[PDB]
Amino acid sequence: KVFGRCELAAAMKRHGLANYRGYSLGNWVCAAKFESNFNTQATNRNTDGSTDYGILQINSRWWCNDGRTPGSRNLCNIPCSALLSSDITASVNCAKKIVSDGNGMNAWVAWRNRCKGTDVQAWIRGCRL
Amino acid sequence: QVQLQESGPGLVAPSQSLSITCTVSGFSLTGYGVNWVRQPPGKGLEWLGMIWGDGNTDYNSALKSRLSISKDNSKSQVFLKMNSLHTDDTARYYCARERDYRLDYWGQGTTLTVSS
Amino acid sequence: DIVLTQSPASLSASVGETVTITCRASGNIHNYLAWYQQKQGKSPQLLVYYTTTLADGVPSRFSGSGSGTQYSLKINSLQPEDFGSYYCQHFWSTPRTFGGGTKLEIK
Repeated sequence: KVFGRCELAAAMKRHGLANYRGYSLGNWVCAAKFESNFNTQATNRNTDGSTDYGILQINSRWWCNDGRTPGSRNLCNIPCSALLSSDITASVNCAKKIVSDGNGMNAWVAWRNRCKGTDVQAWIRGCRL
Repeated sequence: QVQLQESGPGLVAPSQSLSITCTVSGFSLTGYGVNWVRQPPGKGLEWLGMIWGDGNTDYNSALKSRLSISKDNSKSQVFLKMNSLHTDDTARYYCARERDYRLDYWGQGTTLTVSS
Repeated sequence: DIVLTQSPASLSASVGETVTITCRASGNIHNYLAWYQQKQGKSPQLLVYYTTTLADGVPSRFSGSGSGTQYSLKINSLQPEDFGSYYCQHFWSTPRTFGGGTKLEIK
């Protein structure tokens, strides 16, 4: 599935992401844009051997298990395949475990480099929330 | 430790322009915005404008034609320039860091008086 | 532009009393409202953000509420260090504006 911006914003809100640990809603929409381009089935094999899965690109060496990555920790305790659904529940639940404090969105390099310091609220203005 | 400090000319003639510098430390200007706010003696706060981490700018509607904000990321400095001074411009000027829609750290301010 | 109407202009109260300040906007600001406290001769300090979140180190006696166009700040059993001025500020798009301020004074 490929989400439109307002459609994803509404779903993320219903799933409790607005102000989660002090982070405004637009941060999460901006991150999804640069990580998977709103595509719920996106994947990316990193040179280091791990692969990133889904709308929020969850990693296979630390967070989910793909049974093919050396040193897998699987901290979210979930198979990487289970994160490719059209329903964002699983991906949101793992994202909440990753961000344990007010500085946790640093977990996504694309957010740190391309979202932090910009008007992230611009991604949600005009969306009927 | 996040710190912000303003530097200005104190007294300026209505024939010249206003230029104030905000020197910061403890964080990178590329990841946070910086807002400018003023307060006339004995009065309330007035929003002047801002520069986002990415360099984009936004200004107070009534004052936009005579204000200009810029910055130097490598030197950790933000600049405010204002022209066409009036005695109504007499006030304490502050720079403040913005973090995800709240002004979390403020400078001590610098006073400015418009001469005749 | 969206303007903020803050009331009342001043309050006279005693330690131990509870007080409330209101801030109403001319247009919907979608919960993007913050509150600041300013002591005599000092710079403003952040108290609350996104309507209800208390800033670090801020005492639990302070509480914020609101939605759409109407908001409020409440201080339960006020203490000596709470006297001073208070200001609301919105962050819905640009330009941003501040309310006119409220002066909390000893009765």
